[PDB]
Amino acid sequence: MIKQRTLKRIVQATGVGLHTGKKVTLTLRPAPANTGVIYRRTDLNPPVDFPADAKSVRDTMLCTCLVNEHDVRISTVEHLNAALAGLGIDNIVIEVNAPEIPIMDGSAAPFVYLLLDAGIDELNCAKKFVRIKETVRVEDGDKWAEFKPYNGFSLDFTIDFNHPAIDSSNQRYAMNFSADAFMRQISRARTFGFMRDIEYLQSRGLCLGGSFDCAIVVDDYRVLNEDGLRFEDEFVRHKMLDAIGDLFMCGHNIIGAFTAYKSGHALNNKLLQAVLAKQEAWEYVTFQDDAELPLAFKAP
Ligand SMILES: C[C@@H](O)[C@H](NC(=O)c1ccc(C#CC#Cc2ccc(N)cc2)cc1)C(=O)NO
Ligand SMILES: [Zn+2]
Repeated sequence: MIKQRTLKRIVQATGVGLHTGKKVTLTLRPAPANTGVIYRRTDLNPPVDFPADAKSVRDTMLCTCLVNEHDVRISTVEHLNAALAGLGIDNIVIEVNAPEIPIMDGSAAPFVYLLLDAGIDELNCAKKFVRIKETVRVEDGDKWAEFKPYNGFSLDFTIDFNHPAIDSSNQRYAMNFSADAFMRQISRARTFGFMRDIEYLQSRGLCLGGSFDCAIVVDDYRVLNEDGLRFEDEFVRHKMLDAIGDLFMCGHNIIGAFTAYKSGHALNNKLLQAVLAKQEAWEYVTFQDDAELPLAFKAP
């Protein structure tokens, strides 16, 4: 039987929050079967839980956030969420003593190492996958995202960049998901932003944790970071990282074919909710036989 996974041990790390510019302490904790992914703010007292749920997502100006019944938020969850998906973590409690997850280097890679530190513990309970049964498509102008039936997990992402620093040769990325493929091809791709916009935000007391150490920054013409890009197509790779984090907001790995054009957080979430809302368009599947498990979802 393919089993659910959690952490072996409690681990913690520290890093600046993109919004506040303050030091945030991140604590990752093991959790029992079926409890899922729970984000928790411990700056608030009493602390507040935010179960990762498609319906609870909001696409904020910076990154994304989860909200509770009272519109209290926890922000910047998507990069860590992508790492959870990558390593197949099903149940976990994620605590921060702040309103946001630390931005780290702008990618998911630092969370990969943190999760490795915590170890993977298999629980005696079947891991549930969301298998796509019908083609489901959502749109927003010329933008669209869709899921199609497919025995595995593929992502086909096209971005509609018009910036001098992004060549047409790097407008699209497509991959067969797997823990190894996520870790090596995707996890190190950093988020990015436009310097003038960031300047404005900081002039308004926002995005205070922003720095060259946590993002690719371009002006009108070029990448400003001294060392340049980690990949020639780092921008689109990060947008796929973001797609993986968005889709994992349901707390389950998906068996299907993901394809999107000019998609973002809002549209990715719109697709996720559209699929889950349509009873006929999907079903939970488990694998009592480990052999039946598709290639993409094998352990690292
Ligand atoms: C790409 C988007 O989808 C989205 N990214 C963000 O919204 C985002 C917003 C701002 C920054 C930044 C910065 C900075 C700085 C800086 C550099 C140098 C100096 N001297 C001073 C400040 C980075 C990402 C995302 O990835 N969601 O998952
Ligand atoms: Zn991102």
